[PDB]
Amino acid sequence: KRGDTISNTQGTMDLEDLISKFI
Amino acid sequence: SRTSELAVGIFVIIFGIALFFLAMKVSGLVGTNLSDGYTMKAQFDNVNGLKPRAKVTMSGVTIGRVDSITLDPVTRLATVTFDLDGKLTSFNAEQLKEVQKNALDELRYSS
Amino acid sequence: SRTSELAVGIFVIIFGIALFFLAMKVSGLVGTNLSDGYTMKAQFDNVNGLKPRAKVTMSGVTIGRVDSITLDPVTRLATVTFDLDGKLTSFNAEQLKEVQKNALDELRYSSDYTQATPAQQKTMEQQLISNMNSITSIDEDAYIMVATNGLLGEKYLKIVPGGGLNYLKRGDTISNTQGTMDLEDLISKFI
Amino acid sequence: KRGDTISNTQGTMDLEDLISKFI
Amino acid sequence: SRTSELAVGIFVIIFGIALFFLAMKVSGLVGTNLSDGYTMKAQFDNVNGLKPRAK
Amino acid sequence: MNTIAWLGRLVIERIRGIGVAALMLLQIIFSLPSAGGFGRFVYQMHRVGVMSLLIITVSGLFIGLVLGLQGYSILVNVGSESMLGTMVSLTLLRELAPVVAALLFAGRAGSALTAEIGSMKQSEQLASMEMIGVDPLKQIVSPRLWAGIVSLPMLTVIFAAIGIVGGKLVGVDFLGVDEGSFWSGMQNNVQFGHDVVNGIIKSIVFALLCTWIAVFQGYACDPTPEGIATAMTRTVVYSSLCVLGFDFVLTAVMFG
Amino acid sequence: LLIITVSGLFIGLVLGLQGYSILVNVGSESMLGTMVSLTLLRELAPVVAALL
Amino acid sequence: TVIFAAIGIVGGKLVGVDFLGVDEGSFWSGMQNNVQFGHDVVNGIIKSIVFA
Ligand SMILES: CCCCCC/C=C/CCCCCCCCCC(=O)O[C@H](COC(=O)CCCCCCCCCCCCCCC)COP(=O)(O)OC[C@@H](O)CO
Ligand SMILES: CCCCCC/C=C/CCCCCCCCCC(=O)O[C@H](COC(=O)CCCCCCCCCCCCCCC)COP(=O)(O)OC[C@@H](O)CO
Ligand SMILES: CCCCCC/C=C/CCCCCCCCCC(=O)O[C@H](COC(=O)CCCCCCCCCCCCCCC)COP(=O)(O)OC[C@@H](O)CO
Ligand SMILES: CCCCCC/C=C\CCCCCCCCCC(=O)O[C@H](COC(=O)CCCCCCCCCCCCCCC)COP(=O)(O)OC[C@@H](O)CO
Ligand SMILES: CCCCCC/C=C\CCCCCCCCCC(=O)O[C@H](COC(=O)CCCCCCCCCCCCCCC)COP(=O)(O)OC[C@@H](O)CO
Ligand SMILES: CCCCCC/C=C\CCCCCCCCCC(=O)O[C@H](COC(=O)CCCCCCCCCCCCCCC)COP(=O)(O)OC[C@@H](O)CO
Ligand SMILES: CCCCCC/C=C\CCCCCCCCCC(=O)O[C@H](COC(=O)CCCCCCCCCCCCCCC)COP(=O)(O)OC[C@@H](O)CO
Repeated sequence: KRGDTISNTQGTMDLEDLISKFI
Repeated sequence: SRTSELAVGIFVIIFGIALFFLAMKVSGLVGTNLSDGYTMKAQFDNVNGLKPRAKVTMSGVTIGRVDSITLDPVTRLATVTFDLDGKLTSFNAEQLKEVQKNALDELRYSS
Repeated sequence: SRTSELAVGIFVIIFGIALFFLAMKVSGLVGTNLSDGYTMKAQFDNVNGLKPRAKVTMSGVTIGRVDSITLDPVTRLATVTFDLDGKLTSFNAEQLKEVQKNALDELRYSSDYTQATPAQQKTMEQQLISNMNSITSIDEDAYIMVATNGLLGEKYLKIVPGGGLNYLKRGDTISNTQGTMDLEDLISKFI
Repeated sequence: KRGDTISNTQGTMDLEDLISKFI
Repeated sequence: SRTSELAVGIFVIIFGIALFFLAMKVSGLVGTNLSDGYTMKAQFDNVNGLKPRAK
Repeated sequence: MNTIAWLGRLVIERIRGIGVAALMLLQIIFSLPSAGGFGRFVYQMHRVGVMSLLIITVSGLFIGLVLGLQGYSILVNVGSESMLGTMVSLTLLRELAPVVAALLFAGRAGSALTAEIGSMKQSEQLASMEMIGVDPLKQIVSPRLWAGIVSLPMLTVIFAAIGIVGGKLVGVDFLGVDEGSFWSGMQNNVQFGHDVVNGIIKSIVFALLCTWIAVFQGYACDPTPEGIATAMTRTVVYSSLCVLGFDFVLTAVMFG
Repeated sequence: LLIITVSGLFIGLVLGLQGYSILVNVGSESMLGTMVSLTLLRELAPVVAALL
Repeated sequence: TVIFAAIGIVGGKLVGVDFLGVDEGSFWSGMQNNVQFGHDVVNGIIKSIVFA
């Protein structure tokens, strides 16, 4: 509806996030 | 005096032209006007770098802006409130029927 | 009236100095404009690129600043002193009683009922009067780390919360850190 | 002691050899 | 009130010289010291890009 | 200590001069308006504003030509020639158009205000107006102060507009960057409230300082033909130090 | 000599404050002395000292 | 203009190194690498002789 909450998120990916993905 | 009042009136015409060029050719001012936009909100775990008045896109098309980002220190997840649009994201007369019959058909199929 | 005009000319200069130091405080170059900022500290093993007056964030929203970084050569670990924030890194009585009745029942749960003497939450009365004075929203096993603001920006300190039943008082030392990621020695292994 | 020589080093690694390795 | 004119003239010359000593300090020009620094040395095989007065 | 006494006597009379100029400003802006005072203001918008329109227009074009020529040489080596319109418009709007347009206003329209008021004092038109029963601070000084506070923020907007047009002319039309990427990168990173309005707030602070100095030095002049000329070079020196001094304070607040 | 000395100090203060904000977002704060000295030596010191 | 450019670099070093906290040795070494004397310093003096 109008005004609800989207309930699946994921935050930003900075440099330390990109590294821990590849390993 | 009739010349000096005539020449000052030209100094206000050239000022109004330059304020028009600065506002509506150089800045993003004319492109911030949302049509009957509602308001949703989501809750993240890292919003680092997200500023207010940032952009919301669906398929590469801008459909809103970002209003406010706060903590909520009882759950410690950041809460973003964003306001979308009327035309590009809400349905209309023909489209509502086009999803009303299929939502019954996706429900009352053979399965 | 040479003295009446000279006193006005001195008052204009002092007003121009007071406006200067008000502008440096607002800009952030001198002082600390946040909200009843208490002080925490932590001990890292590599703080390369971290400068004083840097940023501390919880989930991306800025909750503090860095004060000073010293070395301590007997242990050879850097010690970052940072001051946080009272307004939004803590909670007040409505949320504080919300975790007063929470932490009494959760710590004295169905397991810890048959683990001590029959006090019947008498010790739960002692723990809650130590709770209200000077408590933070940082749980006992959150870990702080040195993050890097994009791909090429400056470095800040990120507090990653998770789990935790106890909480940290105002002034303690966060006991789980990790330093900056040496992107030299990452590639040195990958060859 | 003050004045000695650190006898464990490793030099720098240029980006030409990095590519050389990563073929 | 010659003594008031004699005092403000002194503070202007005092502040004018103390600006000059502070200017030559904030630059390699004279000074550039370190808190009783001893000296070590090391042997490498490639120092490509290292320049004196590094850290 | 013969010159040390002369140096201390010099800076005391300058401190006392700020006290007279502060009380002179509070007597102008805190008073009731009067009869026929709007028409005297529109006449002084012609002498201060319209007369300065030719130095401001040509100097803004020449500065935008250098910015588009120097900014192309930096950005082309890092693969970001599409950010040329962003760096040209953001250099003018927050640094160069408030400051350089205030250094040419202090030279042309500031030094001409302290010569007009100063020759009224020498030829005793200010003493003749006072003995008739008309305050010369309201009749003569007050239209000239308000015409400078209005005309300088109107002239840095024209300065910044031709600087961007001049930088587009060397960048797009001679060095050959894409026209659609010039304006789209500018409309993305330049905000109106943070970059355009913050440049107008600077030029209102500068217009108050450049005109209050120029008006005071002609009123408190020395009615002697080389006492007027000593005053005209004091409004160019004192306004330039106040423009560059208040510019550091305003960028540390707005963009720091 | 007194207008030139004080105006040169005030302009270098703005260049080091504005040039830090640009360079810190691209990881090149070590190029601060290059852009401060090259802005003065080829653009600002010939032009602003000739306007004063 | 040589005195103008010298205090502008000293003023920019004072806000950059001594207040914002960049490395002092990288301030001067990046400057001594990219700034040439004949192309950047002498070309600023040739400008100020034409202006004078
Ligand atoms: C009531 C409204 C108050 C608003 C102002 C608030 C800020 C106050 C600070 C400075 C204001 C200066 C403006 C002065 C206006 C009158 C100018 C003037 O005329 O005063 C002159 C003083 O110099 C001078 O301004 C000094 C000229 C050079 C100034 C250089 C310093 C500028 C640096 C500013 C730093 C920012 C500080 C403020 C930031 C909040 C002296 O006059 P003279 O002709 O020599 O005396 C006549 C006799 O000597 C005869 O020979
Ligand atoms: C991290 C934060 C990012 C910034 C968020 C802002 C978003 C952009 C939106 C809007 C822009 C706000 C930026 C601050 C605006 C500066 C205000 C200012 O600088 O105020 C000026 C003071 O100037 C003088 O005295 C010279 C004196 C200067 C010292 C004044 C100290 C200012 C302290 C109050 C300003 C609050 C700043 C709010 C910004 C966070 C007054 O300007 P005028 O109205 O023309 O008055 C005309 C004068 O003649 C006075 O009679
Ligand atoms: C791709 C190439 C890279 C560059 C390589 C250069 C390497 C750097 C080393 C040295 C720097 C050379 C750069 C060119 C120097 C500019 C010369 C110049 O600009 O000449 C000036 C002419 O100025 C005026 O008329 C204003 C008139 C200006 C029009 C003059 C046209 C100049 C044409 C001859 C210059 C040859 C340029 C050589 C550079 C390739 C004269 O300067 P002054 O000696 O002070 O004379 C004093 C004046 O009062 C005249 O009485
Ligand atoms: C979207 C982008 C936005 C940009 C908006 C556009 C920007 C503005 C555009 C154009 C602005 C043009 C400026 C017009 C200047 C108007 C000046 C003016 O109009 O002033 C006149 C005099 O100008 C005078 O000196 C005559 C002044 C000198 C004449 C000029 C002579 C030089 C030109 C000749 C040489 C050609 C140039 C060389 C090219 C190769 C007034 O005459 P006065 O006798 O003094 O006063 C009379 C009063 O008592 C009663 O009337
Ligand atoms: C701490 C906060 C500082 C800012 C707050 C101050 C705000 C109020 C300002 C008050 C101004 C003082 C008023 C009394 C002094 C009179 C000023 C003056 O005397 O004016 C000029 C000098 O000003 C000058 O030094 C410029 C005068 C200001 C000096 C500033 C320069 C030093 C400041 C240090 C910079 C700080 C950071 C660096 C620290 C290492 C004199 O130039 P003249 O040689 O006469 O030119 C000749 C013509 O004028 C005649 O035809
Ligand atoms: C935040 C509050 C407002 C900001 C201001 C803050 C400053 C403090 C308050 C200022 C206002 C107080 C009101 C009193 C004004 C006192 C000045 C005054 O009253 O001056 C008057 C001039 O008219 C005049 O307003 C000059 C006539 C009007 C001048 C201004 C014209 C405005 C047009 C441009 C406005 C820009 C808006 C555009 C936005 C895009 C009277 O002068 P005279 O008639 O010649 O006297 C002669 C006789 O006495 C003897 O011969
Ligand atoms: C490595 C980096 C390289 C950098 C190199 C260093 C750069 C240069 C360093 C310092 C330069 C300082 C400038 C000195 C100025 C000398 C001016 C001078 O010396 O001029 C004198 C007057 O100055 C006068 O007005 C007195 C002038 C006004 C006095 C100043 C008053 C303002 C200061 C007081 C306020 C304090 C500032 C506020 C701080 C908070 C001469 O007197 P006259 O009677 O006119 O002539 C007499 C002749 O007939 C015969 O003698």
